[PDB]
Amino acid sequence: QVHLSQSGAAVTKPGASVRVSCEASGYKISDHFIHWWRQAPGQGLQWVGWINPKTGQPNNARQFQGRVSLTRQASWDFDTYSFYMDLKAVRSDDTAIYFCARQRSDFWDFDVWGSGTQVTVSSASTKGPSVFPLAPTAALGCLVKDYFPEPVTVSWNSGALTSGVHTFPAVLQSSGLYSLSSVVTVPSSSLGTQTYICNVNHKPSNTKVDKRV
Amino acid sequence: MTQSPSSLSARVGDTVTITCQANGYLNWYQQRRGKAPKLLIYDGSKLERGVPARFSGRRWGQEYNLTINNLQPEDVATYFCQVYEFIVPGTRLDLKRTVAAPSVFIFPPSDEQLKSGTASVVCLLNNFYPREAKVQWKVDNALQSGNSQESVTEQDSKDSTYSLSSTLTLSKADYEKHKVYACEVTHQGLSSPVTKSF
Ligand SMILES: *[C@@H]1O[C@H](CO)[C@@H](O)[C@H](O)[C@H]1NC(C)=O
Repeated sequence: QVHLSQSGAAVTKPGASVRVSCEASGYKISDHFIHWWRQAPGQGLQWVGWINPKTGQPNNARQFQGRVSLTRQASWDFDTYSFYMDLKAVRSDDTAIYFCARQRSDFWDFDVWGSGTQVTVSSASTKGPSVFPLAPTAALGCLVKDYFPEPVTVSWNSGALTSGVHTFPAVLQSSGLYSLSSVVTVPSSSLGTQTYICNVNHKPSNTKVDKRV
Repeated sequence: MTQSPSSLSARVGDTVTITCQANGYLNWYQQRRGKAPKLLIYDGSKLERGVPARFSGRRWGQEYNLTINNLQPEDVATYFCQVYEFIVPGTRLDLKRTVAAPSVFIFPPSDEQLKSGTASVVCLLNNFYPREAKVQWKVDNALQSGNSQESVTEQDSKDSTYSLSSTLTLSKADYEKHKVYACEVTHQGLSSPVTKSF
């Protein structure tokens, strides 16, 4: 069926160039324009540009004039097409989710979207997190601090504890690394009795700590 | 060309209307946290295939309405309208539940982290509704007004509440000088601000 598969998350250094990809399949591709959109965290969508799949002709927003390149490579039988968005001279501003979307009609209704690619522009380089405890109905948690890049996963008692757990979304610091928190609530009684163990994994750096609280 | 309001709360079974100021071939999209948009209505009022009939749009002269009948829990999302390259900022929609005061906690810095030169103090606002809350940091009655970040969970799909953490970050040095640390938070379900201290 009609589908747009995008490449996975990219990390980029300031001043460098990043390439996002979209693979179209499942329909008459020559007959519909592909657009790129993007979404900064806590922001609306902004249009980047479009590309004509027959001619290869692109057009983009003036904000990106001279630093974005939309290109196309078709398959032989035309059953599949790859679409690229190359962004060069990247800035802080360029950190966002980038979506590809298929234009259905001549009037810009977008009925099929790719899933999005995260593009993080950052000075830093891969780093495992430092996990510190949030010590004590009662609350307790783990502060998972200064890691890179995202993501990390947090469990309690190896997935054996799930109810009452809140794992917060990561925030970005003046440092340029990310910190989040995982908290869980428990009755004041169960602390002497029960063993509570934050269990963090940050596979891109191959870290996997278990912390008692 | 704006959209109103910026946040809506509704009960299940209710009808909700979102209004767009825009002009042209106008399209409405639903977007779920962390996910791609989904076309609901195109061309002002045509309903996209596979979308439930409880969605409709009508052309209100210069402006356009989106309507959701018999609102449902899957309707919790952000809605926006688009005309060619132009997007209107959007409306968060969440489920209405009884007002619930925040459960507040404060965690001093671990001694383990101080060994690294940085001090983190955390406030936790647990399970409250509606989403709107404000946190402020007091220590020795000094009110800090830089050096703080805040993270908020999504409306919980079990009990319809929100949780919030504010992290105040310090050097090991400044942490030592002052001694007594406090979080103060204000919420609809609290008649007067509450503070936790260490
Ligand atoms: C659209 O919504 C507004 C309120 O948001 C309502 O008062 C108005 O009657 C609606 N307009 C139309 C086209 O019925």
